[PDB]
Amino acid sequence: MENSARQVAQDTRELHLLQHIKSDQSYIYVFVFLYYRDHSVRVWKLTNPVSISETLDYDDLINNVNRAIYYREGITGNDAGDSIIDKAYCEPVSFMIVACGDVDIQTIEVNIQGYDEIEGVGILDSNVTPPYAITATKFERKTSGGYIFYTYCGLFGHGDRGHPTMAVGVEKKNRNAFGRMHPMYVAANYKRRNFWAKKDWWFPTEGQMVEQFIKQQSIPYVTADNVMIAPCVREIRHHAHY
Amino acid sequence: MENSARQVAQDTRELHLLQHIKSDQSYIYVFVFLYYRDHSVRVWKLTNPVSISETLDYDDLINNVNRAIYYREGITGNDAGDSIIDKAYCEPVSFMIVACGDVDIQTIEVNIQGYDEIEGVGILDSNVTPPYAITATKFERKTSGGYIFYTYCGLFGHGDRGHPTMAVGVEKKNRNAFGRMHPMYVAANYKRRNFWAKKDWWFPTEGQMVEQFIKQQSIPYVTADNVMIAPCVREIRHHAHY
Amino acid sequence: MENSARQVAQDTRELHLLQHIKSDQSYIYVFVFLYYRDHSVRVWKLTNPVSISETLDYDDLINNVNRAIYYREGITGNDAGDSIIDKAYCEPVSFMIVACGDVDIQTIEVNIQGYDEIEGVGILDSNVTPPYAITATKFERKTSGGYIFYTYCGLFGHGDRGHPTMAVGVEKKNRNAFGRMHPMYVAANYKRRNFWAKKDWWFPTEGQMVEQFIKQQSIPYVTADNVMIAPCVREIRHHAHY
Ligand SMILES: Nc1nc2c(ncn2[C@@H]2O[C@H](COP(=O)(O)OP(=O)(O)OP(=O)(O)O)[C@@H](O)[C@H]2O)c(=O)[nH]1
Ligand SMILES: Nc1nc2c(ncn2[C@@H]2O[C@H](COP(=O)(O)OP(=O)(O)OP(=O)(O)O)[C@@H](O)[C@H]2O)c(=O)[nH]1
Ligand SMILES: Nc1nc2c(ncn2[C@@H]2O[C@H](COP(=O)(O)OP(=O)(O)OP(=O)(O)O)[C@@H](O)[C@H]2O)c(=O)[nH]1
Ligand SMILES: [Mg+2]
Ligand SMILES: [Mg+2]
Ligand SMILES: [Mg+2]
Repeated sequence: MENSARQVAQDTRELHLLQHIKSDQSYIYVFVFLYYRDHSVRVWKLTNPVSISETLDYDDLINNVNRAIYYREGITGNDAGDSIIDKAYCEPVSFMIVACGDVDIQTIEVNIQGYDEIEGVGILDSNVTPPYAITATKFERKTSGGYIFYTYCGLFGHGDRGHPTMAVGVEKKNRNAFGRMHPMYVAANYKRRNFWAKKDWWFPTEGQMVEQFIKQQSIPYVTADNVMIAPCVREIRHHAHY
Repeated sequence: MENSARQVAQDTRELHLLQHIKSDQSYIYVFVFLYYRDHSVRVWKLTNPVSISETLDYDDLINNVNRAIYYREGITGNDAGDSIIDKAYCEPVSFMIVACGDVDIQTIEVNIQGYDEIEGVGILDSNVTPPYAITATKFERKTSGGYIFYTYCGLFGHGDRGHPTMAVGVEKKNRNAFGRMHPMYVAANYKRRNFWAKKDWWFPTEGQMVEQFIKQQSIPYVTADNVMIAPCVREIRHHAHY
Repeated sequence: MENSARQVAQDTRELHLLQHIKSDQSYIYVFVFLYYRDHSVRVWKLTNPVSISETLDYDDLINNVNRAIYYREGITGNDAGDSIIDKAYCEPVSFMIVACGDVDIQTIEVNIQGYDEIEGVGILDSNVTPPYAITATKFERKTSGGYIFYTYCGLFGHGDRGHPTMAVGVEKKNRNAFGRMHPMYVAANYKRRNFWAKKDWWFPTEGQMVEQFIKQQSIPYVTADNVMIAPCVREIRHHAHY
């Protein structure tokens, strides 16, 4: 039965799943999970065939389901507000970044700023890559069978980054030399620079999100109690691997 | 009178119009027309000098003139809704894609998904190019004098794609070898990657749209009864063409 | 005291500030200031490490603090409106473009259109670069110590461009030959194509904006009475300069 052609059809499916990751036919993904004091979750899908590059502005990071200038002016300039509310309830408590598919985690950047998006003391001194944006080594490398994904979690806090904005970018891993934006390829990937624009959802709790979305879309994930929710494809190979 | 310099000035204008298509000085366009049960039309202009790449999210495809989480959760995960409305009235009935200007129709992709934008059974198995996205050969090639344009129509239906999202991309035709993203050109076109961002309008009926917009902007179009509405520039040439 | 190591630390800071402009580690910026009849200002930050490319649509250019189809249809097609309001109060009176950081002003384009974004008489005749979009030579070159920035101001008026849309793009100055989108570099900058998406603020008056934002973020600026508000870093060099 182990060598029945039907089983080998199953084998083909699972070899396909693992090889699809490295293939040019798959997407790379960054999912940004935002956790609010009300226990709800706002989720952003960032995705592209080869290169993810997105800004999540303040209005993208606050809770838009359990929900202005008087407050906004106070997070625009120092002491410039006219609001009796010091900190908006709907600003996120924590985040998790999940990088999955064929991401080269070494190319990831997660650059979290305050409301004005301006790093440092003034615009002409801003650095394109502040040290805290070089987050690659701080991701945790998770494995589920032959699948590999990466997580990075943290708190936004009660300071400037409690009114957050985020720039996120990552490249598809290239294990060989022909660049996915080499001149013979660039136009085909440039045509897909917006496949797909950032996409969001909201869920009342993490547990309900896991049942209705994480599991249904087979998105790799780690819960608050540190449980891996991810598909698992066991490795198939006819010969030893180094 | 046929060889009066004034007539030759007219000739210059019309030769200009036909040659402008192939020139680097023109835009390529994809117009997405969305037809609602109320007979109104929402229209998206997608445009770029060399490379169109856009996502039309669910909120871009529904009728925003004749117009949430309780319903949205039901199209996010299976059986996860809390809405007495099964299908929103404002979801589009049908679409037409019009590709015009110097498009290379062979490079077009029209990738229509459900609300979650995720092709296939799970994110790690999604294909960047599902077979139904390779729509080039299904477009109808329309001619109006020397002008050429392409149309593709269809129904969204009452299933997952009745809650649609769309990725659309196409390149400008290059009849020669110097790529419009060759290293000596790439930076100049990269600087125009967002000339222009997707732009929308709404019209109460197709007939009123044709008078007030299709004709006024000289946009090639085909009505519901299959009538071509397009400018016509008759071909001018001093010698036979193969 | 002039050669105390503490002073030389100050010298290092200021040499850093001037050299940071030309370094790959800085951003380029275009700020678009929009001035309304109510004396308020809406401000857009456009920014990127190497290449700015943005559309400011009509809803981005009108006053969204001191604030539809019946009017919108009238600026979509000629005489197609159903509004008793001829011109919306919230459309901007004037603009100023501030290009700063290491911009190559020779690559700037400021293309202002009417509501439909369509240059010329019809879409197939639109030019990607209308003459008025080649604004480089019309900018005023401002200096503040070793800093250089560029301003361009004007009125929107009471015609088509009184219902404005804008495409803006500019490249980082490259004083040498290795292109920032050369094949060996392109993927790293493509990954940052959306660092950062366009970002806006609003201020009740120019004077309050200058105190709470222009000065706080050290953004180069020129007020309505023609006063330069900009940081100043005096040039430091140990030898004569040509
Ligand atoms: N990384 C970093 N964060 C800073 C800095 N200065 C202030 N912060 C803010 O510090 C916050 C988190 O720091 P914590 O020390 O845990 O304080 P908190 O829980 O936010 O509450 P506060 O004491 O009010 O800051 C974030 O919201 C940041 O915006 C800084 O220099 N570097
Ligand atoms: N192309 C494609 N469409 C599918 C598939 N499964 C379901 N659909 C949906 O089928 C719908 C159109 O199919 P039809 O057979 O004409 O049915 P309908 O008019 O939408 O009404 P239903 O019978 O409820 O599906 C679209 O909304 C699709 O989302 C599939 O496997 N392939
Ligand atoms: N550059 C340019 N602007 C034009 C043209 N035709 C109309 N305009 C409009 O003219 C307006 C500014 O021109 P002005 O002569 O100062 O007139 P105005 O103050 O806007 O008031 P009007 O007399 O109603 O136009 C802008 O809003 C433009 O949209 C044109 O051919 N070229
Ligand atoms: Mg803090
Ligand atoms: Mg169906
Ligand atoms: Mg005018």
